[PDB]
Amino acid sequence: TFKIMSEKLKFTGDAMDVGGLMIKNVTPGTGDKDVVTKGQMEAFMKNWMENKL
Amino acid sequence: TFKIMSEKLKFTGDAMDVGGLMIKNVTPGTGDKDVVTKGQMEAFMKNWMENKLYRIGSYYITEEDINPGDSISLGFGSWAKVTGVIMGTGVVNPDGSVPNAQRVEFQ
Amino acid sequence: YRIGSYYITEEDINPGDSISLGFGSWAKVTGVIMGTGVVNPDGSVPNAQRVEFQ
Repeated sequence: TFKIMSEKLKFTGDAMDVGGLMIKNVTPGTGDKDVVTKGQMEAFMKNWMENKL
Repeated sequence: TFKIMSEKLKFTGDAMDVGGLMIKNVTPGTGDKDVVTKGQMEAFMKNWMENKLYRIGSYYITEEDINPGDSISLGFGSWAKVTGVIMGTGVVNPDGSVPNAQRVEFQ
Repeated sequence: YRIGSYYITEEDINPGDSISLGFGSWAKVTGVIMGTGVVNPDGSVPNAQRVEFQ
């Protein structure tokens, strides 16, 4: 962990990682691929295209 | 911090966070519940729930109900909406009386 | 077919800003019937197809 960040040497705006942070567990904050699934549930099941639409 | 940093032990993909990050105010990246509100307003205020729009549903619940989206004021609509047009503009109908249509006029 | 009371183009910044917006005349009729057929219910010959002018 320490050695890899040494070659970075540019972390000034906090993390600024070159990856995509492909891991997270829960919360409406950092968004995983479930945001798209969450969006279509809100759009179809309960907000826009409700039952009998 | 070192103990919890060693506790996760799964540092392989650079950062490898475990937390949920519940301290934010406004940023182009991580967003609080405000991002949910932004999506709904775009889809409701100007996207789907347009002013004077007609919505058809099998449930007898208003759009402001807890079960429905629960946003904006919902009003019942009577009759259908037809685009403005003049009957017999091209004289296509033979032996037909010329009909006159008034814009924004209901009759 | 999309119906809205706002005089804003579908591609405009105020509208959804996607797809091409075209004026639509009359109301959309479900494909299966065309309306007036027979005084006593017998049914006339309906029309079908999309974009077809008949």
